[PDB]
Amino acid sequence: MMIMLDPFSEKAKELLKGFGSINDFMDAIPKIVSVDDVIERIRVVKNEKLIDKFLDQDNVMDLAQFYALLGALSYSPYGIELELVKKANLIIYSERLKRKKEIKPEEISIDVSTAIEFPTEDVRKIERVYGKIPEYTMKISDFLDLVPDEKLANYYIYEGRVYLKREDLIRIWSKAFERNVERGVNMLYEIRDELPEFYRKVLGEIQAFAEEEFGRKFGEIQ
Repeated sequence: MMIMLDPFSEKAKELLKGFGSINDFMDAIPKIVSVDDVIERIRVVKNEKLIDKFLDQDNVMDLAQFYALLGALSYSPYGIELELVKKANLIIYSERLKRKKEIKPEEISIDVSTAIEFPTEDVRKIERVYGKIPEYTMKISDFLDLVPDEKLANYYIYEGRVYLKREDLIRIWSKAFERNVERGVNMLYEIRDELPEFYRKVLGEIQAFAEEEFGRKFGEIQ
C-alpha cells in the first residue's frame, strides 16, 4: 500500500522534496494542518483507541502533522516534549508497521525486508530455540549500527543478513527513528526563527498536555 511507515524514508523524502526546501515545506504545514489536529496525534499516548483513525491517513497529512511537532520542538529539544513526540509517533508508526505484508525498500529508512522463504535445513533448530520463525531480515551493518550493545551471536544469520522476529524489528527500528527525530529536530534549530506563530503555538499545546498528563498521574488514585 501507500501508507507512511517511516517519515524519514526515501519515500517521504521526495514527498516533502516537492514543496521545495525544508523552509518552503515548513511554511506550508501551517496552511494544511491545524494545531488541534497535531495535538490530536500526541494524545494517542493516553487512549489506545486514538490509534486507529491514524492507521490509514494520507501521507502528506502524516508528514505535515509530524514535521509540525518536530518544528514545535526546535524551541524545546530535550524535555518530555521531545520524549512525547517520539513516543506518540513511535506508536502510530510501529502500529502501521506491524501490520504490513511486503515492506518496500523505499518505505523504510533502514535496509530491512520481509523473509519470504526460510532455509528448510534450520527450521526446527530455530523453533527449538525461539519458538516461531523470524519474519524479517535486515542488513547486518545496520543492525550493528543501531544496537551496539547486542550480539549477532544471539540471532540467526543467512545469506548475509540477520533474521528478526517482528518484535525485534520494531524494537531495533525504534532506535533508528528516535535518532532521526533528533537529527531532524536540531536541523530545524537553524531556521527556527523563520517559523510562523504556528510552531510556537503547537509547542505550548504539547507542554499543556504533559502538565495535564503529569498533574493527573501524580495527584490521581483516591
